Amino acid sequence: VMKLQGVIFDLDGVITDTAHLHFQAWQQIAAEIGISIDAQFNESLKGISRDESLRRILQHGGKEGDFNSQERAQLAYRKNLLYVHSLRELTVNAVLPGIRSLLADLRAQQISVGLASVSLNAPTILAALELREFFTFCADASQLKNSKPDPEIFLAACAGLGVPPQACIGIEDAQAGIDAINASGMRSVGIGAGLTGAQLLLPSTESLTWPRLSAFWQNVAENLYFQ
Amino acid sequence: VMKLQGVIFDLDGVITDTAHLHFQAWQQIAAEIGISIDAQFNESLKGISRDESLRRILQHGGKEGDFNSQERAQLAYRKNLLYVHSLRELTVNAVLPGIRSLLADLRAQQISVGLASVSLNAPTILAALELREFFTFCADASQLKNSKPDPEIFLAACAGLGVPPQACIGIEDAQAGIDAINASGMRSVGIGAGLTGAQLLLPSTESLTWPRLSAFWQNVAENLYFQ
Ligand SMILES: [Cl-]
Ligand SMILES: [Cl-]
Ligand SMILES: [Cl-]
Ligand SMILES: [Cl-]
Ligand SMILES: [Mg+2]
Ligand SMILES: [Mg+2]
Ligand SMILES: [Mg+2]
Ligand SMILES: [Mg+2]
Ligand SMILES: [Mg+2]
Repeated sequence: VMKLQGVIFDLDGVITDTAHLHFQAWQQIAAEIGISIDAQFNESLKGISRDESLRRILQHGGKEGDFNSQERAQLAYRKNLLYVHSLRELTVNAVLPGIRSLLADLRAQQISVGLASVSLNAPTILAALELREFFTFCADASQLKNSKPDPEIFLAACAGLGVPPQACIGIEDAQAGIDAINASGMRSVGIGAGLTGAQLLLPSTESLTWPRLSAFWQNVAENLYFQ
Repeated sequence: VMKLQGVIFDLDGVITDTAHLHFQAWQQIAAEIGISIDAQFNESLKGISRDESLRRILQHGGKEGDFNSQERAQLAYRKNLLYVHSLRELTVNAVLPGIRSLLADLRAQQISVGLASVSLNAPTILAALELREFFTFCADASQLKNSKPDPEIFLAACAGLGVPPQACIGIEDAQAGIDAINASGMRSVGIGAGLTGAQLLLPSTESLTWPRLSAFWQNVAENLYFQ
């Protein structure tokens, strides 16, 4: 059996959820220019670029004509600033169920732990969650050329851990993330119903335990022709 | 470097294209009940169940009321019969470019070749294309419980070849197929722009050569920690 050398984690939707904080920042910037948006409006911002998100908010309040590209840039700066402050305010209680105990178990088993997050705010987030001590290496999102589903960020995490991708498990909650893990050569674990292409599919982070990951590893890593 | 033990092929969209033949069979059965459909109508049959495909044809001609479920079953039987006859009429020229030369090369290299097709007509098809002699094992689609993206059909092909999935390359043209290959533990090769999650993505079957597959294998199978 090939030895498991690393377990590499996506951040959003696996370690913690940042979606509500993104919306709350947009809602605050909107309110500061006299526009009311709600969680129902936030569906219109789901999977949308930063510039188009702001434009949709402006359209919603009939205010596209009141801001040029430079002034919109200033609104976007403030929105991001408020968002990052909210990340620094996260507590240990924002970690998803099962995650802290799994990280503790991996470290007790001397398994190296990687982070493959595309967020430039990842270190700020892990610090707030009080989880930095569990990670061996975190990929640098500021150096990323292609986001998921390109395997780059996962390949970067593996290289940082100093091991080949096939000696690692990757954990994701999104299809583009599963696709990126698969394309990199890593063994894929998905969190959430509906994901396809995962070698191990779990319904939530609570199902994510060391004994389960270890059993999964022993199953997929075995090769009669290496006995 | 782990030894490459098998290359496993999807049938439709990789070895040959059956889409036009499916449409031509539907068009003939439609004509036999006085209904004219064209290739433009065939978009409405794309990714549709057999029963709903027939119902849409009947609706198109205003004839839903003229056939009960048993009579529709008789129309479906004839459509399938015409379709299967057309498969038996396929010639060597229906094989996609690059495929026959690749199969010849794999066999010269003593690499076992598998088929992972969900079609019950696969053996009829390979016989017509004069390709049976290149295949070591073909998975039995009549025993299949879950179709792609479930990895079952690829796992069945690997088991039939007597080797673990990770010692095999799988080749697919569809996203559900790539997902199935990935979930099985096999190394994935995709044919067609737009596919995600493939370890090697090629634009067409013409790009699919032994030297390329071999270079791909040597790259992904290497592990410093096995030297
Ligand atoms: Cl992330
Ligand atoms: Cl998703
Ligand atoms: Cl097929
Ligand atoms: Cl597809
Ligand atoms: Mg995520
Ligand atoms: Mg704090
Ligand atoms: Mg296909
Ligand atoms: Mg013939
Ligand atoms: Mg894989």
